[PDB]
Amino acid sequence: NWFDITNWLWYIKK
Amino acid sequence: QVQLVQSGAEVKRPGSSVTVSCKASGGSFSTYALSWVRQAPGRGLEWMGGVIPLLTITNYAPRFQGRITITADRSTSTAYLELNSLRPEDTAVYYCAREGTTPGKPIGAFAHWGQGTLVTVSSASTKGPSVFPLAPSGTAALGCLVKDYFPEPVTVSWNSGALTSGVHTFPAVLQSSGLYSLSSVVTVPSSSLGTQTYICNVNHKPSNTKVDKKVEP
Amino acid sequence: EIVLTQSPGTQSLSPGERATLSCRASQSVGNNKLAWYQQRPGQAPRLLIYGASSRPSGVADRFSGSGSGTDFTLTISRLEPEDFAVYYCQQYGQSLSTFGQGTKVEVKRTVAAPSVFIFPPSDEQLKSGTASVVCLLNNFYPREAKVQWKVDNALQSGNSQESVTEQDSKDSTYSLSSTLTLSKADYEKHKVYACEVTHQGLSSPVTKSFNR
Ligand SMILES: [Cl-]
Repeated sequence: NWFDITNWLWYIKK
Repeated sequence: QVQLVQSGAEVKRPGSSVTVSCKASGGSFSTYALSWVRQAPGRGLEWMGGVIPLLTITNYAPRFQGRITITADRSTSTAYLELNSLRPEDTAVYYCAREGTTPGKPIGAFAHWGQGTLVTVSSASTKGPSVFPLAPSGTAALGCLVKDYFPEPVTVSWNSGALTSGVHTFPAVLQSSGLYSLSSVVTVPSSSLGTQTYICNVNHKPSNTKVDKKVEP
Repeated sequence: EIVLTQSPGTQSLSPGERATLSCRASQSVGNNKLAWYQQRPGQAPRLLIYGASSRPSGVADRFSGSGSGTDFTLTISRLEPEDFAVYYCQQYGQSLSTFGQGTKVEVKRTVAAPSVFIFPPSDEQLKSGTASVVCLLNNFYPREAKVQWKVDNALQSGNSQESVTEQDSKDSTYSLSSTLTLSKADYEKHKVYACEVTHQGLSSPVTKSFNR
């Protein structure tokens, strides 16, 4: 789901 | 905090391409998803597609795949929609929308919206309206017919804004000519017709048509 | 493609009443990624609920979302005047996001028959070669109404257009305007111009007419 990509980005940039 | 500001209304000829921009201020442009959503006149919302700028990952609705391009410029925090091969069915308000954040973790759903951009697909040329009285025949109705203008919008007041009670200004209709027409009416006491003046103030900015039409029996 | 069905498409309710709005999905929505939006005339939509039940700060706690899978509900616990608006659901549980068609929450009031008015063309317009005849149906409820134009008793088709106002913020009625347009030469071929109106508030149709 493309709509979950930014959540993943947020998690990995923390 | 986050504000999205879109480019202004545009008239486009059939078969042309339109580019609409959305400049964001606040938050983080590159790591949040930006989508485009349109709404045809009197109709519902339609998701078109989106982009995640950092990743240059686009996602288009199948209905628009092959006809749309969404791009993002991190240097100006601006996203762009291109829609090609325009047809009358593409006349719509186009909104950009950015996903929200928790009180920032992204939420997917669209918390932040641009003001919208009206794209009118038409072969018509700018034209100011003719303004005609709808003369009154306890209560009387009277009005003005604002006929044959392009493009939207027109605004109408009565008595320079002093008369609002009982006023109805109708949505425009799109005529076979491709020009718009609208009417504005008011109901008033029959006894006031002898003594009170009723003036409809019509403003069509694109043609600089500013008419104050006195409507009398 | 997931199809979201919002039925009914209109709900007529009173201020202070509870509202429950349904969104049914054709397939299960991934991770309950279901949002609700409000939209008023002339404005962008506004997010009320995300993730089926989460509410942004700023949004009134009289709005709540529930449901999962294919069956979602927006509840408005007590309708305030500002809550009469259009509500859209949206799923974003797969890459192709889709919206429902919207449900308009409108103010229920007593039935009101239209007051009907007919306006011949102005002398100003006639000088220019065209004749527009206008029929106004004023301050009626509910929204459903029909106008038919008759010219020397012949039912007209294809030479009129109409539009309807938003529900009035003070009296909760609607109004409708219809315009019939002919060339001056065709207008001058006929005598009786009539608009015939049908509405719930009328036991039989109302005709307003003039003779050219
Ligand atoms: Cl709210």
